[PDB]
Amino acid sequence: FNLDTENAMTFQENARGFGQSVVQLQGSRVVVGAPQEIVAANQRGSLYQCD
Amino acid sequence: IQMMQSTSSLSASLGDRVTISCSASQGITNYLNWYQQKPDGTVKLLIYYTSSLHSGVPSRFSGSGSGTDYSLTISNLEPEDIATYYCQQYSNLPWTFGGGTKLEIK
Amino acid sequence: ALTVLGDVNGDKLTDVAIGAPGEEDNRGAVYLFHGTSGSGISPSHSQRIAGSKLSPRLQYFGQSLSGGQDLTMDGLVDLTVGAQGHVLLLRSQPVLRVKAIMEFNPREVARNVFECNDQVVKGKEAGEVRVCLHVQKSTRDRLREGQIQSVVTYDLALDSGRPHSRAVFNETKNSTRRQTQVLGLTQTCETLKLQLPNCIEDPVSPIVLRLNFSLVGTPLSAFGNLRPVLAEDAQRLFTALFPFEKNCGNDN
Amino acid sequence: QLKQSGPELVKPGASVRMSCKGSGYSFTFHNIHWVKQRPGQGLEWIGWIYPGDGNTKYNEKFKGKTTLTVDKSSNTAYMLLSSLTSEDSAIYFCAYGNYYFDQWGQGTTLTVSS
Amino acid sequence: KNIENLHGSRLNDRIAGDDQDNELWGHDGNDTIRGRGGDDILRGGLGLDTLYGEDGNDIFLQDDETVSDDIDGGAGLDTVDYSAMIHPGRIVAPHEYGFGIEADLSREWVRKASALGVDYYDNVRNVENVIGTSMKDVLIGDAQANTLMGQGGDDTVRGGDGDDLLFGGDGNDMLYGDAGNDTLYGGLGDDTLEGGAGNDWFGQTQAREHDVLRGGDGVDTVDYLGILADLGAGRVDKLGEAGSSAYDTVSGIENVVGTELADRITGDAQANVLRGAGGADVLAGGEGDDVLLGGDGDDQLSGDAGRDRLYGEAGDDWFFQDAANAGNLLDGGDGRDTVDFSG
Ligand SMILES: *[C@@H]1O[C@H](CO)[C@@H](O)[C@H](O)[C@H]1NC(C)=O
Ligand SMILES: *[C@@H]1O[C@H](CO)[C@@H](O)[C@H](O)[C@H]1NC(C)=O
Ligand SMILES: *[C@@H]1O[C@H](CO)[C@@H](O)[C@H](O)[C@H]1NC(C)=O
Ligand SMILES: [Ca+2]
Ligand SMILES: [Ca+2]
Ligand SMILES: [Ca+2]
Ligand SMILES: [Ca+2]
Ligand SMILES: [Ca+2]
Ligand SMILES: [Ca+2]
Ligand SMILES: [Ca+2]
Ligand SMILES: [Ca+2]
Ligand SMILES: [Ca+2]
Ligand SMILES: [Ca+2]
Ligand SMILES: [Ca+2]
Ligand SMILES: [Ca+2]
Ligand SMILES: [Ca+2]
Ligand SMILES: [Ca+2]
Ligand SMILES: [Ca+2]
Ligand SMILES: [Ca+2]
Ligand SMILES: [Ca+2]
Ligand SMILES: [Ca+2]
Ligand SMILES: [Ca+2]
Ligand SMILES: [Ca+2]
Ligand SMILES: [Ca+2]
Ligand SMILES: [Ca+2]
Ligand SMILES: [Ca+2]
Ligand SMILES: [Ca+2]
Repeated sequence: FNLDTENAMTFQENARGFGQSVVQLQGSRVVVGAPQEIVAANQRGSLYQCD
Repeated sequence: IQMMQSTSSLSASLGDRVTISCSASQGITNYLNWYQQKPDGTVKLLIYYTSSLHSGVPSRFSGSGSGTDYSLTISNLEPEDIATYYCQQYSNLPWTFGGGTKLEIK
Repeated sequence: ALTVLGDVNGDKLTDVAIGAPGEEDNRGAVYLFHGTSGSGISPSHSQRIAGSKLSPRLQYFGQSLSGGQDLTMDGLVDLTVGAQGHVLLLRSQPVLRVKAIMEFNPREVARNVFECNDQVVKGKEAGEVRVCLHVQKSTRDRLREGQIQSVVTYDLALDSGRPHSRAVFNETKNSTRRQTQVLGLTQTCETLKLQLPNCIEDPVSPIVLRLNFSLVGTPLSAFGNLRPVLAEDAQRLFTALFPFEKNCGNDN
Repeated sequence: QLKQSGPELVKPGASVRMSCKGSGYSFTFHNIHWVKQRPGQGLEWIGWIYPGDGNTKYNEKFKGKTTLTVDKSSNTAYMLLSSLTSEDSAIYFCAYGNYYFDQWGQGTTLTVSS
Repeated sequence: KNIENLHGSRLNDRIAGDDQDNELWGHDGNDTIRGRGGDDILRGGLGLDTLYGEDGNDIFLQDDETVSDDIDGGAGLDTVDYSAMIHPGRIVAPHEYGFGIEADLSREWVRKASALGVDYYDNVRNVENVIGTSMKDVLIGDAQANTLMGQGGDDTVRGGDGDDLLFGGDGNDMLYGDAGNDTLYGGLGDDTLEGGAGNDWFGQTQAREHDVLRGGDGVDTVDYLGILADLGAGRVDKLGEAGSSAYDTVSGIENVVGTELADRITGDAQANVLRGAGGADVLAGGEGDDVLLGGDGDDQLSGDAGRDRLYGEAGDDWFFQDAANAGNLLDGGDGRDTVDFSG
């Protein structure tokens, strides 16, 4: 009953699969995976560090 | 601790307000003195701290400051205030004096 | 998807969040369940956050969850929810409770106040009631003291549940009174006179005073407009009694 | 009040001792300091001696040429200068005080020439 | 029968004592321990424990863990000891902020451990004394009289209201006395001490270290070749020689107590009571009304200005007085005391 909903900060990223996996890290940052984003040739998947 | 008195000479008329400033290379934690040397050659102590007034001096003189910047202020100059003024510290050996500022009536 | 959120409401019991990405035509929702004494989970949820109530672009809201840490540096746990193309940060809020106390002076109505008399001025009876309010905080966090302020309004009802009240307030001349004021985390007190217009011909029933309030928390500018909230189980009604003097025999 | 010796004339390379006389109160409650004043210059601190015990502290740049001595019985302080040079011609002051110099002498003139 | 101590099991236990002194250990599990009468030593061990001391002076020993505990000492002067959190082995609880423990007896919690995003607390009620850890800590008192000890590290201690007794220990510590009549001990290392409002007391040890002393409102006291103290210049030299590297910064202190060795004390323009104790001491009061006490040995007194009263006590004491001054009192005590009017 005490979770904020009117002042929620949203991270947006155009990479495919963004938001599929999420984990908190060290009390200041959150790590988000983008499994289906094509980084380069014969490469798939990327990680993001959102503050 | 090298101690600086940039203003070597000063001038003012009777009744004016005079400020003499002395600065230090590092912190002195309020451990500074002011002395007066009249033209006759005698040396006298005016304030024996940053602000503590000596016994024999009139209330005209006053001092203040903290850290590396200090100042001696004459509220209302009088015809007996012609002399050279020095700043001295006792925060670190050896104890050093200032260059001196001379006051001459306009 | 479901993760541990830690203690959110401040009752020293662990709470969980469970995700429902397929709700409202794949818009998604997040449910919150409180922990209970006895190594169990409460069978009903305490909150439901819907993606449609946040932004229309959200899809699969709640497909990934992670919690148990503080990221806002205010000492309160936070919940990260992952959606298709977005990641949201929901933040816990301070939890507040209010305790109220009422005293009368004198403790009982005097005999000469309500006795029938013909050579006296009608409606000139007297009394006093003292009302004190205290707002306290339950959760532990790293925000400084004095930042939390709230606006509290409340009702006073003399002889609630009676068609005609025996006693009325002096300033309003009726049984009801409304007042709003801003409270910190410190007790404040207020006093106000009570007046009786006519004699009481049934002194066997004490005068009853009722109090009930609503609290609104002002936002915290230093921590991203966070607002404290009232506890969902907080007592919101208080009552005190004002008995009459007895004259059982020879005025003893 | 402190009384000092009169003016002195000396040849280069010699040594001169200067006197500074006060009272029992000054030598019992205060240290004795020595200060020089070159012509057309300011004031420089030499060192102090404690009359009660004779312990001394010296300025580093005056350590070699200076020796401080005290006669507690007659309340007289002595400064010994050695290897006098043309840079040693000045007016020498004696003052008493612990951290601030309270009373100053009338000064003594030293003339190094031939 | 006739058993005073008890050690619990690895499971959940309910341990109760008697009116004698008991040492009660709960070990693993969630335990409820009551000490009842007397002075008791309660150690819950690992697990979520509830501890009571009731009447008497009780002691609670805390362990290296993140699990919270509830502590209620009841009546009497009670203490909690946190020394076992940091030990030479491997530490399980995190201290990623590097602050050891944080105590606020006004808000009734102790932050026993702290990760970057998670804070672990203990609930503490009716406990008046705290003992810190080897690392740096933050100690805060309440409206009552508290005894706060920082032990090692660079600690900060605030006594709050009342008459407190604050200890710094080894390391460079920050001690604040706040309101009341406080007693401040700095210990080893370079510390600063201020007592604030009320009449405070400082104790120094004549070692080779530099300390800063601030006496606020009220009459305050400092206690210690001997020392060379000059309150007018705001400097005290610990080993008796001016300009040394072992010195103290003094401001707002009216009374001085010397060492059993030979000391030199000079007072400022305010009213001063100067005590020299044993040894051959030199005392000067400056201006204003002052009281001088030379104690044992042969001492020399000045009483420069104002209406002063001078006591010499045992020994061959010497007095200096101005013939033009009025309103003075002298008392040589035992010995061949001499008065000098030539000053
Ligand atoms: C890896 O993914 C790319 C994506 O287009 C695909 O073309 C390629 O064949 C894949 N590699 C293998 C070994 O299947
Ligand atoms: C008290 O309760 C009544 C209904 O019982 C409600 O109308 C009123 O708004 C409440 N008081 C406040 C301050 O909300
Ligand atoms: C009582 O008086 C107050 C102030 O005049 C008014 O706001 C309130 O509506 C009144 N209540 C009733 C029931 O008339
Ligand atoms: Ca809970
Ligand atoms: Ca937060
Ligand atoms: Ca036994
Ligand atoms: Ca156990
Ligand atoms: Ca017991
Ligand atoms: Ca246990
Ligand atoms: Ca425990
Ligand atoms: Ca007990
Ligand atoms: Ca107890
Ligand atoms: Ca207690
Ligand atoms: Ca410590
Ligand atoms: Ca206290
Ligand atoms: Ca310490
Ligand atoms: Ca205090
Ligand atoms: Ca105090
Ligand atoms: Ca220390
Ligand atoms: Ca120390
Ligand atoms: Ca003071
Ligand atoms: Ca004095
Ligand atoms: Ca002594
Ligand atoms: Ca003595
Ligand atoms: Ca005096
Ligand atoms: Ca004596
Ligand atoms: Ca004697």
